[PDB]
Amino acid sequence: TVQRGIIKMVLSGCAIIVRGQPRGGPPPERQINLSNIRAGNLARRAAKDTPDEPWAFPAREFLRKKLIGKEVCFTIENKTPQGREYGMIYLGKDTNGENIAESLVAEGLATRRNNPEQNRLSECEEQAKAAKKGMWSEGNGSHTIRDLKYTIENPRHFVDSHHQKPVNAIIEHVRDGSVVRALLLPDYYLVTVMLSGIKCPTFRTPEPFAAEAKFFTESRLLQRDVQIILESCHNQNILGTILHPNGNITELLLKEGFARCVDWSIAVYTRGAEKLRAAERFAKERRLRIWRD
Ligand SMILES: COc1ccc(Cl)cc1S(=O)(=O)Nc1cccn2nc(C)nc12
Repeated sequence: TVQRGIIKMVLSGCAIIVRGQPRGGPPPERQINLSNIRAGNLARRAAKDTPDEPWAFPAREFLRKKLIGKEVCFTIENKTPQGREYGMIYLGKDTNGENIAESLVAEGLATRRNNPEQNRLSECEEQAKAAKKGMWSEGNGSHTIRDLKYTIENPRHFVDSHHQKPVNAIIEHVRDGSVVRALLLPDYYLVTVMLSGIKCPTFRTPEPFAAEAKFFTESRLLQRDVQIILESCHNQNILGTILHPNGNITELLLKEGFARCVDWSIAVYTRGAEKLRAAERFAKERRLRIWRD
């Protein structure tokens, strides 16, 4: 039964989260775990820190550059008693386009856990192995394990150190419409980035337009490559501004009635405090969302 969606995100082990379109509330999300294949677990924390396995980040990044935002179709081969769905995703509008699992195994960024589907995966794995790609390269793959830091040591120094020069980063999670979790590169600091000069509504049951603000920002920036101006800090959080070619998310959120200009932190906004007050004034005059009567 061929189903359809957009890629919301790609996870640890290249299980992919697929979403639909919303119809009164945020979109329905499904987490598909790729059938017949195995990729590494990414780094994670619990009792202790545990690092990236070999080749897990490069696998995640491969499907991320390739898939995020695109329209896929999928098919659910099984549903386990643990509450998980296994299946195959095809990057296109049909079950004969580009099987994403075949891309992984040909790059050597995954492996197999007879029939046409299983034959195609073999043909990919033999090629990858016979061209020394990914995990079939000479070595242990230690150069693919990120030196992942969960906290910045001296934050004021760290921000002062970059002199407001944008830092390439990946936006890994959206807590609410105005605070994100940003993977900074090339040092692999995973940290909390609050948008300088604004505040969206927030999750506790949630304030009006929190879920809407979260979605607005999340569908535009989750698992996208961005640059961040690190402007100041609040505790172990980075006050900053996000750059992307399509626009300024801070300037939009206010302009679209999803945010209010907060007085303290707007002093550190480098891109120009007049524009944030202007876009709020745009929303307020138009009676948009948080400004309705
Ligand atoms: C992946 O895309 C994005 C990344 C970052 C930002 Cl800040 C915006 C976008 S966007 O092009 O998707 N949206 C929009 C762009 C411009 C104006 N509007 N107005 C509405 C209502 N949306 C947009």
